[PDB]
Amino acid sequence: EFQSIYSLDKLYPESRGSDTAWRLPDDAKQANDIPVDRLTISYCRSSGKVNSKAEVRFHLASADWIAEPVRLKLAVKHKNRINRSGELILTSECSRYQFRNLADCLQKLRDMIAEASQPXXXXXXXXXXLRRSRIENMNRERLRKKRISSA
Amino acid sequence: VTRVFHQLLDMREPVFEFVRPPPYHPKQKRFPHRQPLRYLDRYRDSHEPTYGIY
Repeated sequence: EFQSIYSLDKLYPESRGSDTAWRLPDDAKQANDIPVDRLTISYCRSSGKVNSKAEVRFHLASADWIAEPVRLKLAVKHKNRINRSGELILTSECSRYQFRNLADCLQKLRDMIAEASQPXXXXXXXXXXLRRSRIENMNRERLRKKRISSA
Repeated sequence: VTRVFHQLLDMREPVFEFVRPPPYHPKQKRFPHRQPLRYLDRYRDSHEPTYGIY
């Protein structure tokens, strides 16, 4: 019950009582990004380098916390990591503490949701990696270009 | 292709990658002589500190 002139009530008069530091402001964040309870979170623990795999699963059509445009456009750009059961699958490796792996997967998830939710994204194409792809595409286009009615 | 494997063959679709053999390092020596500091990091197991008994 001792006090000094430097104590925490005198430095900060506004918030004093013990209960004030421990209150929970659930209303300030009401959007609850990524409602973790509805995700399947798997841990593959390997040891040799130590690498703890973080796995992240949810059903895209069945997930309500994402709006329909978000649902459908996250199913397009990302179709490579989608599973036949309708699952979107996220993978994390680098840390050997599974905490950071979870954080990485949740972050990739927030980035896919962000990039999809922003309509103004022009998906900028680099000509450096895709130049050979554009050339080979045009060149197979010149062969496809033969016009005769078939079948 | 994804339409094939699932609908026809009732099978998960395989995905392959390209692996290039890990760069060869000479045996590490107890007193590496005349080497840069970063020499130590070539034999690095994984990147994370480990406080052994601490």
